[PDB]
Amino acid sequence: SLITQLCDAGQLADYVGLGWLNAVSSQPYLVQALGLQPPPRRVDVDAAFRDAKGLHGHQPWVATPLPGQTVRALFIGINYYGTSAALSGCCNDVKQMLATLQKKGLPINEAVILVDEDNFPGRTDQPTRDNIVRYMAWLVKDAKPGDVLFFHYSGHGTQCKSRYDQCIAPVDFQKSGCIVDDDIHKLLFSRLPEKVRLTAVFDCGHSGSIMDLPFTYVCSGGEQASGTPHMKRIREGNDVLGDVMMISGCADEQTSAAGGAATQCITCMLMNNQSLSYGKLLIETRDMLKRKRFKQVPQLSASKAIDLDQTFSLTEMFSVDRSIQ
Ligand SMILES: [Sm+3]
Repeated sequence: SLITQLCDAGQLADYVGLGWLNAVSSQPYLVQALGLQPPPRRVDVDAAFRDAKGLHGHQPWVATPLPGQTVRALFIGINYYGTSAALSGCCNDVKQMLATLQKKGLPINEAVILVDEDNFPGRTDQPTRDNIVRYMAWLVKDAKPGDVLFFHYSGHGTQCKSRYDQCIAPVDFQKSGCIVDDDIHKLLFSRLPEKVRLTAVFDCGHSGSIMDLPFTYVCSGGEQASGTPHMKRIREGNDVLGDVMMISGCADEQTSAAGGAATQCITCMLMNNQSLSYGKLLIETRDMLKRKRFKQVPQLSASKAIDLDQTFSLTEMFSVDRSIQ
């Protein structure tokens, strides 16, 4: 069962009530580039899954359960307090993400929140290298047909040397090193079975990766509502069985005549109440970003060529655009 009354397990967090939807900054914040990193310790997926066996999340709010589906979620926000790598807006991104999901009544069975902000209601643990890795394995490990997964990262993205690649920096990166995108892809995407939907939001400043995903679409300045966009194949081969959807920000691909963009994109998308298609919704989001003086335009990437005429959702399997090979 899912907890449906506030008396079941007692009082649950009202994140909207704490002002996390409308009373926090939804403006860009500055992300200073971390710079080149030494080579990371590569992920041992077996150890990751081993270390994930004891772990659980909690139900963050009551909502109406979706029949035949369970929802699990992992949220990671890192402000790197006290360091030269300090960021002002990453844990705040998680705040808005959490409030937006609540406001929309996404019925999450178990959530894990890894933030470095003190006294953050519902904080599970610190976003260390070992916690990010093991909780990533936690998120995907019990995935059965019908399951819905949600992943959110706000923090530094950077490049690191190989023994270059894109990588994200845990709060303890100084001591434990970064995590390469190859390993994130292997943990979070590669192990999903068929008929499992995942949405992953990566809000990391500069490193606008798409995590080795085969399909992408960038909603650049020249796209119009009265156009018909399609995803493109940008990588040969595919190791992802499940339905993975990734939201991130990149530089405009239109030829010309930092922090918080990916989070505004997915929150604006969700807060739009009118059941728009991926395509129409991305135009509106692109306009919102330009309005609020974001550097980035929205980028949708996926493990299949999504028909962008399909309605946007967090819970549904993809309708495939057969015209994309
Ligand atoms: Sm890579």
